[PDB]
Amino acid sequence: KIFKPEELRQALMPTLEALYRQDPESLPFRQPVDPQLLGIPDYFDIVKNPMDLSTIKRKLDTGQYQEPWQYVDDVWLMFNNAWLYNRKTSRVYKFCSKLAEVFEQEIDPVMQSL
Ligand SMILES: CC(=O)N1CCc2c(c(N3CCCc4cc(-c5cnn(C)c5)ccc43)nn2[C@H]2CCOC2)C1
Repeated sequence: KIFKPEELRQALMPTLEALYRQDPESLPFRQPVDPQLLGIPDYFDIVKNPMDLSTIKRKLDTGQYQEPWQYVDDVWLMFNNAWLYNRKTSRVYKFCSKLAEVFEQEIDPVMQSL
């Protein structure tokens, strides 16, 4: 079907806010990865399509999602990037796993409502 921009925003923005509310777990994901600042210059060799919470928020606010699954795909791109780049023992990897648990919990009832 057809989704209006504000219908998508009202439904999906709370699920994004649920990720931001995870502290410390959302902190590595709030801004685009800056490999030079972080000392990890191999990042863009490994992660070809970067994604983060700030970019998803902007796309939601600017109507760049036409369907809910496009938003879900970006959130999952952010997760899969972090599980790919970071080691299983690292903070970022474990924080990613926590965010994915929280997102799964919140997005399910929202998809039902849409
Ligand atoms: C998402 C992702 O793939 N990244 C690539 C790797 C990475 C990223 C962060 N960042 C991003 C800036 C904010 C941040 C905050 C924390 C934090 C805050 N509070 N606590 C308890 C932890 C941890 C990591 C990060 N560091 N590194 C590595 C460099 C050395 O450390 C690990 C992002």
